[PDB]
Amino acid sequence: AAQTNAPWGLARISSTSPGTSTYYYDESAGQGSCVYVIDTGIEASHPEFEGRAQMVKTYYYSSRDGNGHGTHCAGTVGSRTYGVAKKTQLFGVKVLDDNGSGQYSTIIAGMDFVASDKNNRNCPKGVVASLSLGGGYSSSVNSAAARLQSSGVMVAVAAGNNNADARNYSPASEPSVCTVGASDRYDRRSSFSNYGSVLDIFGPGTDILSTWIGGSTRSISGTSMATPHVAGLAAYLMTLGKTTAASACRYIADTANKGDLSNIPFGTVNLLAYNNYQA
Repeated sequence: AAQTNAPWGLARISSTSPGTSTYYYDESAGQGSCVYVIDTGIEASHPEFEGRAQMVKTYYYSSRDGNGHGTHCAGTVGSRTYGVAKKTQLFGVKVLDDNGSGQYSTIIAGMDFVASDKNNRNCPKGVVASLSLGGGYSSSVNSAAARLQSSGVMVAVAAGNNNADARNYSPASEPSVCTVGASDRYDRRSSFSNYGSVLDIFGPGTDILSTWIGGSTRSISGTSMATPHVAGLAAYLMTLGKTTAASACRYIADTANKGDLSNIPFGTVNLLAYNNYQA
């Protein structure tokens, strides 16, 4: 399948080269997979989600996304126009308030929630969790992400936006999950992207167009935007039977575009998420 005039990041993940604008992907499109977006919520009524999004948990007075960040990330996973996996099921878990903040204890509870809640959902092709969030190093936060991964969920986490080594941030620094840095449309490391040995992969993160609240769209930047590209890619590949939740991060690294990014520090992987789709 071909989507013309796609967001540059979608085009990038199905291309051997930067500078194109058509997204190519197998029409299965993540059907039968599930992606949890652990964030500020999802505006599930947005036409771009086509009924495939729902809120399953909140820790606040509402499950509404009063911020936009979670809706934007969910749109990159699975919206019809802005999403990687355009037929996945999206599940929202609101661990962040409408200012985008959340206590680590709430974030931990949300991760343990997903590990259990997937047993209440139909996801025959597999389960992914996207965590476009983080803070300072916490062994408890990392352990929660490790448990979620161990339970059979492909966990993708943002590396962080500090232009620093991700070893000092959580859940970015948990080794067993998929830690995602950000790149721009010219295949440069995004100026804000964290780096380091713990990164597994880069995805598009500068000037990413996606859904926003109020039934709108906008373009924003962050490792928060790169992470859902990888989460959606995992769901897409799992639907295709190419990999499993336990091995999808490694498979994405194995099949990535290699050596194409600039300003990657010595010791950080030079790997850009790629679906290897041959139309």
